[PDB]
Amino acid sequence: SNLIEVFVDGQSVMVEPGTTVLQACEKVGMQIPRFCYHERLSVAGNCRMCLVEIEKAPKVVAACAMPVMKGWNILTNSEKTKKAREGVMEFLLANHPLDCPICDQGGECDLQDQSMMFGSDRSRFLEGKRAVEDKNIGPLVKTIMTRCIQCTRCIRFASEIAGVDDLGTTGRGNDMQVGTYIEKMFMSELSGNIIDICPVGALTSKPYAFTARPWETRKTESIDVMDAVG
Amino acid sequence: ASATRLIQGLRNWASGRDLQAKLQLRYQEISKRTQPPPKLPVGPSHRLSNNYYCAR
Ligand code: SF4
Ligand code: SF4
Ligand code: FES
Repeated sequence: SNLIEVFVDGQSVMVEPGTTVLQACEKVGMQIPRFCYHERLSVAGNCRMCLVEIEKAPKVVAACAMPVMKGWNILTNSEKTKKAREGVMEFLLANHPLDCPICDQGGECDLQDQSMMFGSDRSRFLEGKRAVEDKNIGPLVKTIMTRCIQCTRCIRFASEIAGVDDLGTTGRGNDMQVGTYIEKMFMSELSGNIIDICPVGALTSKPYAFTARPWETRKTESIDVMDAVG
Repeated sequence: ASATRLIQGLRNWASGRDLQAKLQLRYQEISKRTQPPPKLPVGPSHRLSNNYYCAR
């Protein structure tokens, strides 16, 4: 009754039906390196970093959309799991420019943390690295689309919680500019939330843009004003 | 050096250790500065196609 067994690394736990692997791993304390998943949006199996090896399987399935069948045995830290993560991280750092000093998410990137704790160290790919022309999405959001890894998170963001539908994918192959084709200002309410949705330094704050760096600043608890919600 | 042999013999007679040979004041035995520029190796990495970091 409403309970399904998984052996997450040989550790048995009961899981609600219908849920997927990542919610079970956060139930047992694990994480999985993920990019395009987000805990407020839809699930769109695009990042490919979230892979995990299940026993008796020739492929390696993604841990976002796979439903939990009965009696799994999930190898989060197997051999080809780490091999696949090294491979996909090495793919992600081909078309991403050398803007780590001038970017706005120095301590607060996600590529950097995942590339340390799961990625390779010696690189390849001697020649290439496409460049993408930036847009002016609005005078409140600075936009350099070259740092965009096409992770398709702001699109689902808009199409669900904003409903505006001004940001779409344009192109194929390596050439997929994500943005607005018509150079219209993406301006609505909650548009300030998109600079934290963006998991890389591609959609960032305009008035903050080159004023600080996250490791110097200290955090402080507080409550919102100007609204009855807080 | 740059001294006569009389005081040199006095120095050798004050202590017999061949004072003219090792004089603790080097002249052109110093290896020359602004050397030819170096090339540096990479060790047991940087050879591709095997070296997963999962292995090492
Ligand atoms: S702009 Fe940011 S959130 Fe949108 S697809 Fe690119 S990396 Fe993802
Ligand atoms: S988004 Fe991350 S990887 Fe890209 S330049 Fe900024 S800090 Fe570096
Ligand atoms: S979360 Fe599974 S593909 Fe990105």
